[PDB]
Amino acid sequence: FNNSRSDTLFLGGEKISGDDIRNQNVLATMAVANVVKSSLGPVGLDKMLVDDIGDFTVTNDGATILSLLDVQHPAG
Amino acid sequence: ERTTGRQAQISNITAAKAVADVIRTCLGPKAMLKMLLDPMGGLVLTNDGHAILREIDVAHPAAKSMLELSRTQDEEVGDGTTTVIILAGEILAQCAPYLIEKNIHPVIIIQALKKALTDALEVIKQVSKPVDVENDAAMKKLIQASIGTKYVIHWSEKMCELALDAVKTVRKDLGQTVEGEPNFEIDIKRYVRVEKIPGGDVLDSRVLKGVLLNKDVVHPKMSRHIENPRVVLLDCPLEYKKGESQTNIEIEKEEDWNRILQIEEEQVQLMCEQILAVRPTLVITEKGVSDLAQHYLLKGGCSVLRRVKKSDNNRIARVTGATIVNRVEDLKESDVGTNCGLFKVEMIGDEYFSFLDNCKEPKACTIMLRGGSKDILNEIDRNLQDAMAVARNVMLSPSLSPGGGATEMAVSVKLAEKAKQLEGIQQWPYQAVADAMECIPRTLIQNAGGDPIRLLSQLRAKHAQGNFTTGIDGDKGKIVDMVSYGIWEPEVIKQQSVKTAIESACLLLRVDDIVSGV
Amino acid sequence: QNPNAGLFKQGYNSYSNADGQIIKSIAAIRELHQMCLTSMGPCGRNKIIVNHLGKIIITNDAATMLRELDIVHPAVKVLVMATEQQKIDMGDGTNLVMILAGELLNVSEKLISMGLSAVEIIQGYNMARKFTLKELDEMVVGEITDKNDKNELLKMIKPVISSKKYGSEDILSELVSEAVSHVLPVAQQAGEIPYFNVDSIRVVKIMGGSLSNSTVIKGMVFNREPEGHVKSLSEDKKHKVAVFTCPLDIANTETKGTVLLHNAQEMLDFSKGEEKQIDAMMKEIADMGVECIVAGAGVGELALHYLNRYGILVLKVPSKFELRRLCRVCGATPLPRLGAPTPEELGLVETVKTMEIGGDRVTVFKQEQGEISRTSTIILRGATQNNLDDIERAIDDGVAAVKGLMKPSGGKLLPGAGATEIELISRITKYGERTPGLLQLAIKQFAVAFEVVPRTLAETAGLDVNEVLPNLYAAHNVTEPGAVKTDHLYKGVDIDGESDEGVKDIREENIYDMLATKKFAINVATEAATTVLSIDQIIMAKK
Repeated sequence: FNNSRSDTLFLGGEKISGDDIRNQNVLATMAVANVVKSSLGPVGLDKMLVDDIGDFTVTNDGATILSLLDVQHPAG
Repeated sequence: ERTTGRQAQISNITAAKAVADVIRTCLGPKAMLKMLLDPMGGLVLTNDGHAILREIDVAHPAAKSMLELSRTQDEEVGDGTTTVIILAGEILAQCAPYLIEKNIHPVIIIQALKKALTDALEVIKQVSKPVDVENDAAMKKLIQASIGTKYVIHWSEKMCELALDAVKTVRKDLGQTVEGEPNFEIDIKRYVRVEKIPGGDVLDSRVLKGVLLNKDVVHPKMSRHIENPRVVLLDCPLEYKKGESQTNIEIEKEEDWNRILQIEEEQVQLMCEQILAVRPTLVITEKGVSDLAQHYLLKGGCSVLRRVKKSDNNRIARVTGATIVNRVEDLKESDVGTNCGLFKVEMIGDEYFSFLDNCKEPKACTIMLRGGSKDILNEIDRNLQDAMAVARNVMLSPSLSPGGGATEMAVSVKLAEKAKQLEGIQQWPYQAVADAMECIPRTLIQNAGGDPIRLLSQLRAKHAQGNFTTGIDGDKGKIVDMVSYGIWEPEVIKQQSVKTAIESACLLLRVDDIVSGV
Repeated sequence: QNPNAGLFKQGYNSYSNADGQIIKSIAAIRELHQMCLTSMGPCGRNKIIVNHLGKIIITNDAATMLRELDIVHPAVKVLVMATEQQKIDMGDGTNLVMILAGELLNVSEKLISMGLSAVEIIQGYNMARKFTLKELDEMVVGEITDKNDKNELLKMIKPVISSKKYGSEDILSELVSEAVSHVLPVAQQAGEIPYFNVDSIRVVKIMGGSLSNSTVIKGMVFNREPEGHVKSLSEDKKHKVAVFTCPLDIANTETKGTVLLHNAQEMLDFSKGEEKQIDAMMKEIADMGVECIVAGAGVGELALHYLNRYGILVLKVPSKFELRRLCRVCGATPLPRLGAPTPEELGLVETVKTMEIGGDRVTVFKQEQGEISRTSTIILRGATQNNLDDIERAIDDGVAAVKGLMKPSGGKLLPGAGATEIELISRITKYGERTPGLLQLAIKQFAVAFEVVPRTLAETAGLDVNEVLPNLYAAHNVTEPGAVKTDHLYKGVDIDGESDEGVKDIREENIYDMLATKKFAINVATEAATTVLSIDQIIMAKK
């Protein structure tokens, strides 16, 4: 389950088009949005955000979680 | 990378359970030893609860929160570090089947933990017994709990005198409905700060009322004690000043030296003349003091003490009343040496001291520790901190609670009795709190070797009929009353243990997601 | 390289009990336990069972599942035999034994993980069982007077149709209660002769119509047509019937007696021989008052001709299984010979006619208010043949449930729909903390194991377990200023398909469980749970 191996159009990088990237745009924005879906509202709950050094912090603020959220895909 | 859904709830339970499981056998005087193999090839066989987990590095963030919880818990109470970690870890362990297998929402459990915390603190106050904090014989038998099984057991009577005389100076006992009650606030950290002096005997350890300074007097021959001292505190050092211009002093010709030196001797004399105008017997400068300023104040009949910290001058101002002044020309007439008994240059162990001590208590004392070596001083130090920590818990509330699993089991019985009228979905996570209360007397039995099922069943049935004061003996392991063998811990140990456990339980249940990366 | 130790028998896989083999045995039941959790209740689920012969079967009843499943593991095999214990002695409550005995072992894992000995676990349930059976005798609320009235039979049959066929509960109740009252006599103070056999109610079905057009006959219905030219009997009372095992033909010998043909001259004598002998035998049968002859064997051509002149209905029943139950209505006996219809072997029938059922003509056998019949027939009609067959299985289980209403204490009743299990939770935990010793651990967990019944009905109904269950626990917990406890014994588990703030009462719909069903289910569930806890290890050999 992936999208690769164009096998044509010689280029210095990969190319994904069609319904392939349309599914990747949905899967990327879904995992990013699922982060703050449990923190929405006053009844929402917080979470721990771990850095690369191994430290972490916990906050229920959605603006802080999204600022510390690492999104790999450009769609997210 | 990312852990979401119920998987993070599993990792939060596994992390807190693994940290607790290590020290579950570290509770009690009979606690079993732990072998920790270091990555460098060494090993640590000590059973100390805090010394083990400190050398253990953990990965999961909830495991690090349990380590930081014990660090904050150690600042409140000096002992019972393993008691809080077991209780905080077992509550999440008992709520684990309800959170997953029973599919109970975490907010429902967290809301039930807030009601279980209030009910638990009320039961502790019911089973607790009053104690007289003004009785000297009663306070010594209390502090003795943090004394025995240590090298200070022989001097214990003097160890209590160092702890009691220290808390009595800092304590402020007041109450009313007007300005409020301080609840007997005592700060051991800042005001009670110990000073370790090498040499002498442990019996020679005294509680000094005042401040102590190790810096000596700038002159070898000086007055050893002052009848009526006049203290002068100031910031700006005493030295030849510099102009506001680019002026530089370079002297080549031999007859031009006395021209600048006469100006240097004159300007320093004017700075010392401003001090001597009030005829002080003592001079204390925050910064350094030039040799010329030392001579002018030498013939002026006053002692000079160079280089005193600003934080020291604030404590010097309380034992004296000297007003802090910045510029030497700004010295106020409000600067006085009143309420200062003597100034002592006394040397103990080839080390010059300074004693500003007076006959009154300015809310802060100074502990003078003596011994046979530095290793003995470090032993008395940490043992006095544990002696003052138990003394602090007794002075911050006049109540004692039975130990050895008596209070832990008594609460579990009262929580189960109240749970009968608590009907509704919050009853299920509530009963898990009482089951976690039984874990503390369970580890004491497992460390003892007796049958855990038979004893806990007879121990819980003992509270349901007999008095709540019947606990478990540490040395034996058989059900006994705490009246015969007391083991009376202060309630503050039980207070903070239950409060921080529910807060830690609500902390881990409040995090349903784990995300890594910046 | 790695040697082996602990298995001295032969090449095998050795499983030591120190690995929690008793827990793995319960885990194997948990796979089957979850199967029964979707069965019990009117909101339960149906399972598709593909037979080894390539037949599709869809049914709610779990006893059919366990019959089609081939079991090896003992802890599950004992539950299959325990299911047969509930299936043979009663026609209802099979899901109660499988779910309860499975939960008793589930809550035992908390005691096993605690370190409590298996023998001490068994001793706890045995003491709690005697505490339960003492309460089950006091949980009895009402009892039937055995008046056998239709309305009184509806109170028993209504909860039985539930958990099997839903939505037809009120429709099938009027059809079953009418057939029971026909074969169920009204008598008292006689316990010597058993009554209401399972064979007393026959169920037939035909395509077309619906359950509203279904009817109940007071006697047995035959599919075969009236071969003779006489379609039906007269309106005269007490028609005599004759059942003959020997076929209808010229008189023969009981041993062999095969007719052989040689020359055409004998065939002319064989024809005239069958003419005079049959006319002589059938005339004497009509002279004795017998207007109907039931032939278990074939009927000759000349036999039909003479019986039609005498006005005797010819009825053939080649099936011997139908003739066995046929003797329970009129009382006739089959005759191996022919020509001697002894009046002691002759029966009595009020009405024999031919009715059109579903478009096909059938000859019935019935009566009106005389010579009481021990066999009845339920004629079912429906559009879907598959669903109509499942209704037959639900009615047959309802007939065996009425069998529990006989002498062995079947009149007493307990509140159903999860009402009884909740009260037993508070009563047993009251005995748990009261009884000193280590038994309090297993006794209290024994009451917690009853929480599966209300939770199962709530999970199958789609209701929130976090709402109905805690409201149901507070429903039975009240403070009454007096000795007699009141307010509500009637709070059950709710069957709603259209919601309902709170829960309802048992008194509204009169849905209850029988004492003979509940008391027998507890004994079987405990002995099944005791057997599993008694096995700490297994031993097998090479086949």
